[PDB]
Amino acid sequence: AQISMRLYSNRDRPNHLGPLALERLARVDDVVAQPARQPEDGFAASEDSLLGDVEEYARLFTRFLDGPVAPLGDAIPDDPARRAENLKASAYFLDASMVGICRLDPDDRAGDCDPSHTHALVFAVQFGREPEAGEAGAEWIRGTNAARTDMRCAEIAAILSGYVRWMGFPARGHFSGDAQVDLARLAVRAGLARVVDGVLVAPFLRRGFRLGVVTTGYALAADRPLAPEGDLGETAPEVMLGIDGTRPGWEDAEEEKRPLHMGRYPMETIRRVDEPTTLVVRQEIQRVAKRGDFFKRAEAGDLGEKAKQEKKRFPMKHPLALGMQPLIQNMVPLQGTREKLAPTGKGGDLSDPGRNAEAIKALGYYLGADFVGICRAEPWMYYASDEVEGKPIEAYHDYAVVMLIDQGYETMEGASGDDWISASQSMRAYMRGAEIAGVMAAHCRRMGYSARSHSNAHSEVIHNPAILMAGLGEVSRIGDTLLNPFIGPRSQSIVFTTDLPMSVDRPIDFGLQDFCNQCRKCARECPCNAISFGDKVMFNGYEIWKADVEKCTKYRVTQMKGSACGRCMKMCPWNREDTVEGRRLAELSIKVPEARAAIIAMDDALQNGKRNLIKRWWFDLEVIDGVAGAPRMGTNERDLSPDRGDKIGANQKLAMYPPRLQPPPGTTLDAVLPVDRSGGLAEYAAAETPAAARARLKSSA
Ligand code: B12
Ligand code: SF4
Ligand code: SF4
Ligand code: NA
Repeated sequence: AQISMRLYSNRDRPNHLGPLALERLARVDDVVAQPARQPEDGFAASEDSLLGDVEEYARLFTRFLDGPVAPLGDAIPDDPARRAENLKASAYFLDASMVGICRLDPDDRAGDCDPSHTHALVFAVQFGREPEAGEAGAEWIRGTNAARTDMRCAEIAAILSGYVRWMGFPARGHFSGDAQVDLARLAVRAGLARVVDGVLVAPFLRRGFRLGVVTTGYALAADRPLAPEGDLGETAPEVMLGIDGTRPGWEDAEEEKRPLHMGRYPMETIRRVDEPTTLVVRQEIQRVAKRGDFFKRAEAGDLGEKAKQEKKRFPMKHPLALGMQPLIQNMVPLQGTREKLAPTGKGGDLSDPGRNAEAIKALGYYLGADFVGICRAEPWMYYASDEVEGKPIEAYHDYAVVMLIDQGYETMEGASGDDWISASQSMRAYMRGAEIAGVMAAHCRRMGYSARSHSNAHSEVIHNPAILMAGLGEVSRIGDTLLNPFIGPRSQSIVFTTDLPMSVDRPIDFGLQDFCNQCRKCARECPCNAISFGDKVMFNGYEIWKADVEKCTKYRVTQMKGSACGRCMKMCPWNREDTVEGRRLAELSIKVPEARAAIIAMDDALQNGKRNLIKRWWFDLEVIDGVAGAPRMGTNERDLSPDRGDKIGANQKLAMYPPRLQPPPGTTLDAVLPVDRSGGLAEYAAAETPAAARARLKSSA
């Protein structure tokens, strides 16, 4: 039994308070400043180590600590208290461990800092868990924590400073690698740390931490420093049990009992199988032109004029997403190599693939992944041709390292799924995963093993079969999304392929096929009816619930009451809170088939998927012509929808686009292939049932 979960829900807790119970700490109005440095590692990092890679990505993010400042619109809220809450929530959303605000005095902006800056958003990121000595990959990680954590701080400072700049206010990010103000001094004044023997000590962050700061003239309500002496209250019973929905005081200690390479969720308790729960006929799977990605189809005109127009901006309507974009786009040149590499003898003992897998897994979790799985990168997982030159893509690497980034339950529980924070929920997981995989792929290359990552911005593999084969999800009704037994459908994946030899994981079986046969919630709640209410079909050689990717693409690119859409992730019953009750309801789903229908039905009865306005922390801002304003057309504020009735699965008719109905390999964005919807509808009426496939396959056995 895993006992580290929260006993208490955070459903009434606003996001600006964060996962720690900082409001229950002893505070005073001021404290006398005193010299102090940030926590540093206990050991130095060898040439076997990560260090050079996390320093490169910190240097990349440094490029975006300052930037162009948008014109001021008329929709930025005035209240410094609301601004504070929104910015603090923004920082926690990007996984700041601890956040605070303080006023800048003249002494701070007397340096290179812009002198119009009056306020500082201070935030700390806790050191990562490191492998114990003798565990695989320890020497990859030992002594890199300050730079790994500094990278993360530089990332968050870059995004948050750009978010404020896109709202019309000059803002500059600061971290150890590039600061114009005294970080430690502001960490104390903002109430994140105290000083002990000249080193910062923060409550709750027992592992050490590193700092980032965003200074700005954007006026904010300030916080107060910690009581400089004596017990702050960190172990009070309310904090220890986390009654307000916060991190239990025992969770750190319980966590450290598991090996780092196993992750935080108990995937070891999920049944493994040699073949996936759904049928995969490799000899019948054709490789798809990357020009068949319907975003690429929309870009090239295949879906009409409006989809073409909006393809570039649809996920970048919101200033927060616009803060992430420079990082997303400029990480692409660093994704890695396709040519074979000579082993360089760095990295310690790489002769045990079982140990290499553990080290890559430990490496992922250390860098902030939520799941890691390894499978082998089969040639049919690669696109046939790229979309820009049309040239063939090679199956150049042997293995795929697949990592899931949780999109975030609490933010989505306040959102509609298709409102102004949707694309920011995708894009956050997109850049965070691209970061992590860029760093790991780079470290594989340092060890002389070709490695290349595959981002939202540039992938040469299709993630979904790798998510399946790595045992991170099952085929779900949502269609082009796989569902994980602990975080449901609430994930964005990042992959990097490599030649580094690693033991592969096996597919998982947690009963989801039988569960989805009894559930229609995501299908019922989709704004454009893109999800199938019917049975699974055969599609390009594998069994799948085929969603209508044409309808979904047009909705995500074109709908004007939000930025993109991910509502089908919010509505699934497996989208649950990380509480004892939530894990138990998942356990029951997995272990007790006779209870699945009751859980499916009570998820609607208890009105799960209804919006929680406590959690609506973001501003509704649409950028139009480079200026952030109120939304032109409004804001999706959807709640639970009703029953399409008993016969919908027989009457819904969707379009599918297997390779036959796609642009052929070699086609480029320079060509236009209007989507053949009538053929896609007829195609899907004609699809083989998975049952017939198994019969037909059996006769050639
Ligand atoms: C463009 C795109 C979309 C498009 C169109 C996809 C399409 N079919 O053309 C629309 C615009 C449809 C889309 C929608 C969403 N998608 Co999207 N999509 C992409 C993207 C970038 C490319 C798809 C592609 O490469 N070519 C299109 C061709 C290959 O499609 P296809 O032949 O029909 O095959 C699809 C499936 O059959 C599956 N697949 C392919 N081969 C095999 C083999 C087996 C055995 C199985 C089981 C599945 C499988 O993968 C393809 C996904 O489109 C990928 C990122 C990536 N590199 O995979 C994600 C991605 C697949 N989608 C993702 C997500 C999260 C979404 C959304 C929920 C929105 C969001 N919050 O981001 C919705 C969900 C829609 C749904 N009903 O499932 C995630 C899925 C992660 C997961 N948990 O499985 C991905 C992997 C991005 C990521 N990095 O996490 N997006
Ligand atoms: S299938 Fe597409 S349009 Fe429908 S809810 Fe999911 S993301 Fe939104
Ligand atoms: S909403 Fe229901 S049918 Fe859809 S993926 Fe989730 S469990 Fe499966
Ligand atoms: Na739910």
